[PDB]
Amino acid sequence: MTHDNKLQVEAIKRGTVIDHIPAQIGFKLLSLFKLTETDQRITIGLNLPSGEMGRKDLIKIENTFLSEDQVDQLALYAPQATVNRIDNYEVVGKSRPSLPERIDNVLVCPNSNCISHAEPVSSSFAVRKRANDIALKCKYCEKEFSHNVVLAN
Amino acid sequence: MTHDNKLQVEAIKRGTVIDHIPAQIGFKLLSLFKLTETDQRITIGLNLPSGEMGRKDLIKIENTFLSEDQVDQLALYAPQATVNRIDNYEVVGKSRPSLPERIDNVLVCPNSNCISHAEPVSSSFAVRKRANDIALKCKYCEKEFSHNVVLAN
Amino acid sequence: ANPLYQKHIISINDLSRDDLNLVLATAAKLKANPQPELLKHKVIASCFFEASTRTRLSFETSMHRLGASVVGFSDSANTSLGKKGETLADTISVISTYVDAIVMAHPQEGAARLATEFSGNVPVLNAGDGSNQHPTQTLLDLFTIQETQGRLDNLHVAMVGDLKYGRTVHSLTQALAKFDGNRFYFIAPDALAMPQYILDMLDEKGIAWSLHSSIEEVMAEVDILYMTRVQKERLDPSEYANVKAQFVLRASDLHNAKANMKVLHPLPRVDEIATDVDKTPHAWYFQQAGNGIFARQALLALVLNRDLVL
Amino acid sequence: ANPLYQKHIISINDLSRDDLNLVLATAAKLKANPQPELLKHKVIASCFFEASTRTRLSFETSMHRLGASVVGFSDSANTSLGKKGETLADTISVISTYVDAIVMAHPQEGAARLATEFSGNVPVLNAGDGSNQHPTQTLLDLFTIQETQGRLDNLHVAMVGDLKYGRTVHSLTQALAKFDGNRFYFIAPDALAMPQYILDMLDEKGIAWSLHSSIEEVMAEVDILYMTRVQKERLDPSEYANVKAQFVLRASDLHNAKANMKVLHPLPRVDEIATDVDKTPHAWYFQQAGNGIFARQALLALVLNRDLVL
Amino acid sequence: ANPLYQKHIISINDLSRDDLNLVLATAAKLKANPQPELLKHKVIASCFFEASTRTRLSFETSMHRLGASVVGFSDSANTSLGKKGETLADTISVISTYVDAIVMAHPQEGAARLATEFSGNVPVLNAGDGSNQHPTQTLLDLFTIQETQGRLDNLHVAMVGDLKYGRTVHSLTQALAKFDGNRFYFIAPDALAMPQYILDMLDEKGIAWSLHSSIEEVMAEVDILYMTRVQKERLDPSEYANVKAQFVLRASDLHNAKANMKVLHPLPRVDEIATDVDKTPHAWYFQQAGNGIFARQALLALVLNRDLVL
Amino acid sequence: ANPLYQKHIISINDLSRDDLNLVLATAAKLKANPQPELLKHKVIASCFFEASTRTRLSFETSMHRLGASVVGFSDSANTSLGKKGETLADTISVISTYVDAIVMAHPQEGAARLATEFSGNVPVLNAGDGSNQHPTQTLLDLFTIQETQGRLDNLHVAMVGDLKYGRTVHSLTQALAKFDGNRFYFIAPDALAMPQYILDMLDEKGIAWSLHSSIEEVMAEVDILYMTRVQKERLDPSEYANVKAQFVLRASDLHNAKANMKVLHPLPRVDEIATDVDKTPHAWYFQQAGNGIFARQALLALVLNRDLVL
Ligand SMILES: O=C(O)C[C@H](NC(=O)CP(=O)(O)O)C(=O)O
Ligand SMILES: [Zn+2]
Ligand SMILES: [Zn+2]
Repeated sequence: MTHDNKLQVEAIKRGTVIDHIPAQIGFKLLSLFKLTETDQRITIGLNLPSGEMGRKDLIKIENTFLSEDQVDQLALYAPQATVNRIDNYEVVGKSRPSLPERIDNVLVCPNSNCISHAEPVSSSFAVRKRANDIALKCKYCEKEFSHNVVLAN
Repeated sequence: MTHDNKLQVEAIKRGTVIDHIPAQIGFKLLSLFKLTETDQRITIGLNLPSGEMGRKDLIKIENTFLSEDQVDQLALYAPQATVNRIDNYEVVGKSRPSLPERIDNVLVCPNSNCISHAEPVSSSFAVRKRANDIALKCKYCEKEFSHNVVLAN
Repeated sequence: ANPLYQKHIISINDLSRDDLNLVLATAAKLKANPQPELLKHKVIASCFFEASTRTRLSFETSMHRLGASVVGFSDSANTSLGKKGETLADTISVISTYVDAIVMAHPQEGAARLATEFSGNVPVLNAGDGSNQHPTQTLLDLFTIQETQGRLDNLHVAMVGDLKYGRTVHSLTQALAKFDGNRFYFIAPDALAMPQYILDMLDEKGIAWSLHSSIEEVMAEVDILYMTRVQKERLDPSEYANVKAQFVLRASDLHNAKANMKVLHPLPRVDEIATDVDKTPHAWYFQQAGNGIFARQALLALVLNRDLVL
Repeated sequence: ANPLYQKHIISINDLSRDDLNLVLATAAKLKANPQPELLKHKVIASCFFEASTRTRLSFETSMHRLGASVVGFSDSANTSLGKKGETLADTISVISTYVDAIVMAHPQEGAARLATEFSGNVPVLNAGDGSNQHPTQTLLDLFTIQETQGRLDNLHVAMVGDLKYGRTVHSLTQALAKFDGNRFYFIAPDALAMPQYILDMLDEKGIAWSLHSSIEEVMAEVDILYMTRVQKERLDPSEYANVKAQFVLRASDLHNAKANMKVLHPLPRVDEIATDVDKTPHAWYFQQAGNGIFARQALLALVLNRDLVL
Repeated sequence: ANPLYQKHIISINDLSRDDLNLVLATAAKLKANPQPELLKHKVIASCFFEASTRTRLSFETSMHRLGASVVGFSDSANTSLGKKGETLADTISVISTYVDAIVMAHPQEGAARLATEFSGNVPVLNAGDGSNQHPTQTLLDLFTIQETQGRLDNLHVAMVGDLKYGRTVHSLTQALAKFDGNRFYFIAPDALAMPQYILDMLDEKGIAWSLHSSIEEVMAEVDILYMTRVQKERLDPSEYANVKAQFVLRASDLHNAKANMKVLHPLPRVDEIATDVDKTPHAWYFQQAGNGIFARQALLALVLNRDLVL
Repeated sequence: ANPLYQKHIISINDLSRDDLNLVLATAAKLKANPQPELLKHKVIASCFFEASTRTRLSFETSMHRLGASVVGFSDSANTSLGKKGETLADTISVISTYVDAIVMAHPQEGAARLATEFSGNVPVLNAGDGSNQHPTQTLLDLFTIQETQGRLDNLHVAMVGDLKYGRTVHSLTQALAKFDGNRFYFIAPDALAMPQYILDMLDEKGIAWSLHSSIEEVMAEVDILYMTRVQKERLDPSEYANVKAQFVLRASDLHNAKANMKVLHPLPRVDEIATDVDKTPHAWYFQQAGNGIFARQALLALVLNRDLVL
């Protein structure tokens, strides 16, 4: 770990340090994944300068480790974020976000007639990477849309 | 406050620092008042022990200076929160959230028939201190409501 | 020029004791020597989003009695201005670039207020917004009161009926607390009792008021008996039957009413005031309605007219 | 006297380049010094067989702004002129012997045309006939265009939205091909693409036009951006979702728009134009609506008035 | 001859402690060992003049699970009965000549009973007569409690929601009021208070009841939490939101409850119970719902079979 | 344990080549040797939130021809469920406690499946969920073909009509797309074209398909002519008449067809098939309709009987 905190962002003992989150996205992450709802000491750096990305974001979530899965879901938002396993002052394993078969709860359905919109039903979408984009198909209407569309609204 | 634990720098150049924010409230301030919209380095501290309380949220928005207005908006969520102006790495001014007299667009009218809802208008409530709690009267339906309800809306 | 000139009449809380008085002096003048072409060439929009024939017909007569032209709709049935996402703001925006002033009744609170945020320079006028304001009725009441009692001060006003849900009765109260020395008697079913905020307001004014259970109690002390209908629907057909008998005004009840006592009712009455009352000199509802006219062009004139020449 | 005097304004195809121009000069004059009693004593019939409040309210305001009297109906609900075999012809026949001119919107094509075959000497005016003509909107568009751009020639016009089913957009096109040097950019869902007859027409005119897939493409070359709503109903809620995102105008899209570029929309907008756009100087819908007025009395004046004195 | 033979179940106040037990007792056996051919060759008219799909389906399934045939209707569109003025007395007299039992829901109070006057030897069952009664529902309520708690005597029953206009709770209190040592907690907003008569009826038979401000106060001593739904209409939509939040069950509120504690709700629920309460083992309104099938079966079994060889 | 035991049939894309055969195979036996007491003592809830009388009656007859009882509804007038806001999730949770199988048609996509999440151990059958799925229909479509043509493999299938918005054909293509060497002919107007995804799906699994301008082009090579109905609304009423006539089957067009050639139509038909085509031996939509009873029977038989001793 280079950890050049001459002034910017901490470093901890145990935990997970989601890094190289691109621009504004980080907030989205915390929001979508509710990484703020824990007793734990999260510590966020926003718009943290990095000439290699211009400005990036960092979420350090002390004494907390994300599963291969919890990591996977970040593929749509921060595809190139290196999740880090930290349990004794230094890196014990980095992680590259890999596209996952499904994306539950976080998304919404582009098709308004989807019964999903009114009932206590957590969204669920199968992911299919088809050239120049990613297709997402609702567990419900079974209607397939471009992730660009699923993300816009 | 500023992170200067066992031995670690983490001080801002210039800007505002909101400290003493009750725990689990920082994020609200963050989203609610969209303190995220900026392009400046923002550093957040989630659940940070202080003498005044063994947990607290701390936000430092570099090179941003909260208008006495913004400062007063924090009154319904983090009154004990203090807002310190940094400049040249040192506190050039402390100030606390005084209860405003009007809260804009961050609250929602409980009255389900209120014209406000469906329409392109930004919320606004005449804030007034009374007996048991703060009463918030909607500008549109002119309905007074206990802020207990309004926040829980 | 005039205080109320170019203003938006939305809520009576906005309207000062003086404003009411001003309206009230004008109304009295237009009742005296009516000026038929004061609004000549003005075009007013009568946008009755929620129909209110009694009121629509009234305001429009007013518009015509000052020589003004009228365009508008009634009931949001014809009003194809109900697409999927057709916002009231977008409607008001366009209407503004057609008319001189807009008179509107909407089935929701503050729609008239919102209306003004999109009306540009065009004054908007609330002919009712949900369970909130209805300024115009209040002004029509006050005039009838002043015209009958001779004042708007020290009156012993008796409000009867649906105190809890009654739009008008709330505003009437608001207005009279703006004056000095009025005493209120609130007679109503506990199921339909006056809101505590109103009462709470009245205490800060140092206003003496009282809750009663039957008109008889205050038959004698009253000068103005305001009646309202008991909306049965917000009651059990049975409890409304025990409650009914209790709050209807028969003329036999009038034998105590002092000479000047007048019984008002925004109308329509149905079960609440019997035909017997109709014939007694104490009966004033219908008169009250006719005065809806002068209080209405008084407002219209001041609003759309700089100088108040009469 | 005047060319358009006593004429029936039904279809814009009937209306020559000059006619439009004439209307257009008058409208500009009545906008300058309005003449309030030009139609004094005329009685116009506002027969809104298919209600169109936006339009009904507009035309009627117009009628009133020139001091004309109005009688008519809206929505064929009240209109008991819906017996078993109550023919529109029989209705028009009778109405003619009451009024001076008839303004009408019908839910079927050519009903306004038929109307004239039974109107006798009374000029009829189409406020819309089904999926066909709506002359008045077109004239209101052209004026707003001319008034903003300074001309009706050589413009790079951008039509956006429901090109296939959009009544207005078809007529607008028709009108501008009557002028010289206009370039059209047609941006629309293939599911809702401009009819080939229109395009076929435009080629005979030697008119250059182009099909685009996203506003961005022509953001910069445009002077006039005409927008229309995508009637979802004629689409699958899903395809309309892929299609939606594609054709809505946000103000961020405006950063390229040259200074003079104006975004028009017959209104109502809903999903297609965001509130952001509302505040930018490039935004013109609401203005466009206000001008519905002058283009409208301009027409009315010429039609029902021999000499064009202004 | 069993007690409930050929009798019409019209009111809860008609059945004795003994009859309530016998009905809850038979249901226990049916839920255990079924009798699918018991009512074979029977035809129960299922008449719902008040559309109550939920109540109906249960009754009708109960019917088919006993081998009986069904004919009937719902609402009064699927019904061509009593249009211009045919009487209910007439309808019954006609229908009670072909069927074996009549199950009817009517919007007016006392319908059920009036039907017993014209049905001759045919048993009438009341699915509901407006604000009056609905025994079949109470019966199942009692069977769900007896079954969960193991006793109908000595209970702590909390009744939350709209106590004044809730026909179901008024019934539950009277049934429970026939068994020793029940104590009651009424948790309702000022405007939806358990009507006095009932309150009087409890006091008179030495039965403990108390008023609380929040369900929180009693979670501990509670065995059964019968919650009802406040129809927002019975309150102004603004009044609703203030007290609303005091009366809505969430899984957090559940922490201090006895093991056996069960939450009941007649259904439908809408806001008063969080979905998170479903995963909690105290939630029992759906299991409550199913027991409706045995309570109803038991009844039908008792009213149509001279001897219940069970 | 047979494969389809206690499973919910929700999508066609859920069933394998194997499951399609097993369903078409059981139906063959039922149509031959019946099992009227197979489902005796069963209660299938038939819930049609989307009124689909045709689909319904078939399901319900299928039910009664297996000895099962039925309770249910249609539209949402005959239904008092989910008025102000009760959820479908709640309705199911209630209903899935008394019935044995739930057959439901809903106007929204994905309803069927959401119901499987709350039905617990009770099987849900999809009669239709809007533009999404409708397997039961496809099943019978497959049974009519297999039965007429003697094979589901190696066919020439022509699909005429509204290909884009037709939920039935989208399904038929995917089922047929699970069997070797099917070739497809899509004959549809520009505006009603077989949506690309499907087209992609065919291409990907090496399956031959081609676009034709008229059914005439292929009468010869055709085995099955599945025709659909173009709802004129999806086109302007004028656009409709131009291409319409290119897509309507008449007995004259039938001349060059193979012996075995059968014409299919889900129904209802309106213009696309001449009545003169009924007397022609290729017409099979009514016989198609009856096979709906076995396809549906087979299903119900498989989902409710652990072993099909047939
Ligand atoms: O000069 C001051 O404002 C006091 C100063 N202390 C601080 O500013 C502490 P803080 O970083 O919490 O605002 C000191 O004396 O060191
Ligand atoms: Zn969906
Ligand atoms: Zn409000």
